[PDB]
Amino acid sequence: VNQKEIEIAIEYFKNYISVGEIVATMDLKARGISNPQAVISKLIEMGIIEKGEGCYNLVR
Repeated sequence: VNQKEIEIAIEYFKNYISVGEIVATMDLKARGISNPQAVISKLIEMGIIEKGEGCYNLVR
């Protein structure tokens, strides 16, 4: 996973806070991330976000 893409995704979730999975995928693709699922999964590992039921939430 590319580090610039990680930073792009972190800034996205910092702004949106709680995002449905399909929206997040489309929005990250628009921001130039060809494989958002890999970047999302990395952010979950890092503890930046966590998954609900089809939603991603920024950890406070």
